[PDB]
Amino acid sequence: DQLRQEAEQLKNQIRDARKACADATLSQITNNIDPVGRIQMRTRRTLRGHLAKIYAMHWGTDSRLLVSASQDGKLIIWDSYTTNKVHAIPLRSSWVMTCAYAPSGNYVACGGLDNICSIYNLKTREGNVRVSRELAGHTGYLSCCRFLDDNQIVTSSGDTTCALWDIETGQQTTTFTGHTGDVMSLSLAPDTRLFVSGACDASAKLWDVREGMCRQTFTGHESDINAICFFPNGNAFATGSDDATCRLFDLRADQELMTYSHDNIICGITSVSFSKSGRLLLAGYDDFNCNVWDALKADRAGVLAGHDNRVSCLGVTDDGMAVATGSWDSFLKIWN
Amino acid sequence: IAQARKLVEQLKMEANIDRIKVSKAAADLMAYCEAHAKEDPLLTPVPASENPF
Amino acid sequence: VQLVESGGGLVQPGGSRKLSCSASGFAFSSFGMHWVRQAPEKGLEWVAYISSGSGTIYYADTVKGRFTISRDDPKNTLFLQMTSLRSEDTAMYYCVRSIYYYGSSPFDFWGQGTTLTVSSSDIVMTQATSSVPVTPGESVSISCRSSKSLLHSNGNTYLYWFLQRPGQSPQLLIYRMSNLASGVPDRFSGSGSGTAFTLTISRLEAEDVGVYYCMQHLEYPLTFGAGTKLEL
Amino acid sequence: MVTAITIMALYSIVCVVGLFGNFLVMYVIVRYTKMKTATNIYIFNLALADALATSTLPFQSVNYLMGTWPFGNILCKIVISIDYYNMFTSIFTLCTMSVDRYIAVCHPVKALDFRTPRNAKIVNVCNWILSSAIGLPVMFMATTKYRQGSIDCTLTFSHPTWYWENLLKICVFIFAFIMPVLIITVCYGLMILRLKSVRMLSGSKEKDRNLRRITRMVLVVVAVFIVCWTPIHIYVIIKALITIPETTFQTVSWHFCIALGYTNSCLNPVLYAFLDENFKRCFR
Amino acid sequence: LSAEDKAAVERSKMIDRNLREDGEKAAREVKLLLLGAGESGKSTIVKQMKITGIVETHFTFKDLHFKMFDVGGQRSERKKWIHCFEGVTAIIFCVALSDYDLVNRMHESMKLFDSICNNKWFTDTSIILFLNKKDLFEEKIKKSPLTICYPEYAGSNTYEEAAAYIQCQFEDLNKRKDTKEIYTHFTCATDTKNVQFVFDAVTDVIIKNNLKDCGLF
Ligand SMILES: CCC(=O)N(Cc1cccc(CO)c1)C1CCN(CCc2ccccc2)CC1
Repeated sequence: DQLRQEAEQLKNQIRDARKACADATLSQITNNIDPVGRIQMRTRRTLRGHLAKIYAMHWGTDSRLLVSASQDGKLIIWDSYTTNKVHAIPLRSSWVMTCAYAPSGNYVACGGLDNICSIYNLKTREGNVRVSRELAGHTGYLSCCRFLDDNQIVTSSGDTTCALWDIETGQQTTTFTGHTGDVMSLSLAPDTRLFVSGACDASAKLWDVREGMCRQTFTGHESDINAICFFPNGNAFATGSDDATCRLFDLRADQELMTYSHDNIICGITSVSFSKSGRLLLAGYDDFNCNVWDALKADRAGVLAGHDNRVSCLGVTDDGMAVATGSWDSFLKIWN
Repeated sequence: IAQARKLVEQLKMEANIDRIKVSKAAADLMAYCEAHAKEDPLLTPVPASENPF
Repeated sequence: VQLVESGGGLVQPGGSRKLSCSASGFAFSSFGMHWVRQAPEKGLEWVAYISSGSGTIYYADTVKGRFTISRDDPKNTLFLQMTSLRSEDTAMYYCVRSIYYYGSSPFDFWGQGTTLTVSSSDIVMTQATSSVPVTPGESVSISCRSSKSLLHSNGNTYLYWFLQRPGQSPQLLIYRMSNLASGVPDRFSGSGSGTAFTLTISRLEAEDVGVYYCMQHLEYPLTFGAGTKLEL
Repeated sequence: MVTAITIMALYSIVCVVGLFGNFLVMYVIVRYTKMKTATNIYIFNLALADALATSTLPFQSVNYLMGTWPFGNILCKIVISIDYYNMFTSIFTLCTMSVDRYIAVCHPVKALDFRTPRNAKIVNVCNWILSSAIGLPVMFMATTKYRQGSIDCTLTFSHPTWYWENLLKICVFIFAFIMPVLIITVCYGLMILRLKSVRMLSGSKEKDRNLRRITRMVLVVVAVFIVCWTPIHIYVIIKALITIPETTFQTVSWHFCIALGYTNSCLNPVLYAFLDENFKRCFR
Repeated sequence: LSAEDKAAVERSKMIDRNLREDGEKAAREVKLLLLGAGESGKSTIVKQMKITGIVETHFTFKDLHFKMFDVGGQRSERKKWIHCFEGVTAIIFCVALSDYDLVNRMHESMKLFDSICNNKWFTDTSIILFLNKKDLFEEKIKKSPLTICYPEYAGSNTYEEAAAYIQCQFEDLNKRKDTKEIYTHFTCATDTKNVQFVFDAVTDVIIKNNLKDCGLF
């Protein structure tokens, strides 16, 4: 009982400490910045190869090829410029909820409700692709997968845990456990030295791949959060939740910085992504469309309404030339 | 009580973080956004000559 | 991977013969196939090509109407039917593997080859030289010229470099004039512009002597080069 | 005079209503639905033929009013061909839809394999070819006649005029009013008999109301087809069997019978598409 | 234009044809979801038919292909992955009929049934309900009255009407009686005739779906 009171006192002390250094009034700091006006985006291409709802999509460092996964037990690599399909990998367990594309371009990792992470070898002799390694050890369901190197992969599973693996041996190198609920998202920093994860506790934690110990804990959401994306500078990130609000946190200030909400938006968000310059914020709602938020003024810029169902994924090219949105409509479009 | 002790240890470890005033932290974001406005095809539309789509 | 050719021998003029290409160790049904023949003391020439699924077939001008090509995907075997053999068909035939997609490396493997003897608008590619004396440890340069600009509107220049060691089948070195094939040491390099190409070898050691061929892939038919020979 | 003016007005009204309805249905199908299922393909095909046949009416109207045929020979040929062609395409499409519904309701396990969009396209192409198999002889055979002071479109037969004319009339009567009626009535009767014992459509008030609406729609479709095709066939049979001397009543009766066939064409879409559940869902 | 991209286009067309064929083959079949309480009757149901996270069971009966997903081996928030099963043909629910006195189990089973039936995604799919351990229920009623778990129950302790009362109590839990149907059956270890019941339910569901897609419904 006394120990719980001590923990509560520590929490109150932390809250007071972060409140003492909180003279932000940021809307009074950037109120003189000219608006970005109105942003008009028109669809440029449509990839029609899937026969079911798609749940994942990841661009490549080439910024030309991308991968997408759906529930028909197939993930196919697209050629965005020409709309041709490069590969069509038949996967064993049709229940897949995430996918990843290696930065070098040699590997593709997919995993879902089957509690196993599968890594496929793209560039190899004998022609077709092959399953390089199957990763086992989790007890929930894989929510997100990101690549650090060609030998290291970080996974986010449904059993309130995150892990770091090595492909050559298939063993859990490091395990992160500080959450009290299912973790749904994950995003690596540009320098690949640390990452943040968001769980069903309406709290986001900041880990680091070196020691495996949590650094800071962020909170302020009223419901489950589903999307996380780092700022291009690497000192901030934005989160989306079922609360129908998007908010931006700061690592150095260690507290909330913005809230993005509107009166006529009462539905949650499944995807959040930033622009190359960081001045625009892309959020994918379940209202069958995604909006563009001016990240420095919390003012809406444009609306991208071209889908007949909720969007389950969203990504921006590495050079920031185009944005691709996928939905349960089974068609994913490219906007520019 | 084993989990609670670990929770208190984690909170104590997290409590020792040096903060900065937000006005200094909020200026960094604006400075980064203002200095990279030209290298943003989405914010500034590009001519169709250089547009691959 | 493993390719074996069989069906050679001596054929009287005006007869017929069948050549069988046996493919093993790789997914045959996903690869296109080519037939390339080499004269007894001359360079390589292109004969025929089959797409994936037998959906597209091309023939050379000099063999159109006399040669028939086909594949058997269930049995993993490639067939070439030859009719009305002449005295100019005496050569050695190679089975070539190829695959086309964004980022692929076609012409990456060549078969051993079978010997066959008979009793008695195109783009031309020119080799600057024909034979150069080479000393080990030095650097040499090989030039290649084309009658047409190989640069395309999509930003790709189609150029392939091949090296043939004595008593061995040629192997791919560089594709699209700038990329190095798998297993090739980084000593070789490629550069150049439209209708002007150059191959660079640095600190070359032994076992690098042979004939270097210059090949284009902008349009059919595919035309090889005369061949530059390197001698110690 | 008055009778000719009334006939012309009725013909023009029928043609205008049919063309407007068919074009509206075609636009709605093409723009919005974009061929979702095989039913959409069937309705699209039916809406095409109906209008390609009704577009023909103003030529007959001007032929009747003017009293002569000034269009020529090739255009008269094409008019007669597209008049004997769509009259078969529409009936074949209706029979195909009835058979599709019967095989979908009574045999679901086999309908899992048979009912595919590719099969719908193949069946549509086969129906068009089968209709062309009889449309083309009319194209090659129909001619124009230069009478004493008038020009009319008539078919000149290759010597046995009575024999071959009666053969054609009997063939069209058998293959356009007996077999289609029999097949559609058997299919719909079997479908209703099997559907009357489905647990999902019996046990409460709403389920019984749904079953009643389904059987009412089936009955009204069959009744419209029967009522709108019987008079013209029976009138043709009587005319070909009895001398029936010319009278001002005979021309009016024949024109009214032809109007009834065009009325059948206009009535058929307003039941199949304007009341389609998919169309209602799209409208709402 | 299209120097060698023609081969890439041909490869894309071929793999698209393969995708179309695979999609048609996958759409030919029907999928079944098996829910239920913890180790109530789900074990013996799978054993009656021919037959990590989840396990998929393949079996065929009278020229029809069935796929059964046993998702009970996953411990996580159900609301975060239950939307992946939208469009399933039918849901199989297993309830232990002889566990009416051991523990409260019947009340939590009814709560789970209420949660599953009135879900936002399953507002249209039909439910097949199986009551296992019928034989074991016969010997546990004459000694232990059914009133233990049903205080409002007032009737004779006979199996014939107690089973009907339990069936009605389970069946009247759906708030949408004009859109979805519930098929109830009594199953024991022997008498392997449940596959015919599943076939009949799936046939009715397929007939309803065909009517809905054919414009009549
Ligand atoms: C028994 C059928 C018959 O008797 N049918 C065909 C027919 C009747 C009613 C409706 C439709 C289309 O739903 C087709 C005849 C009726 C008289 N039309 C005259 C056409 C015509 C007139 C003047 C000049 C040229 C051609 C020819 C076909």
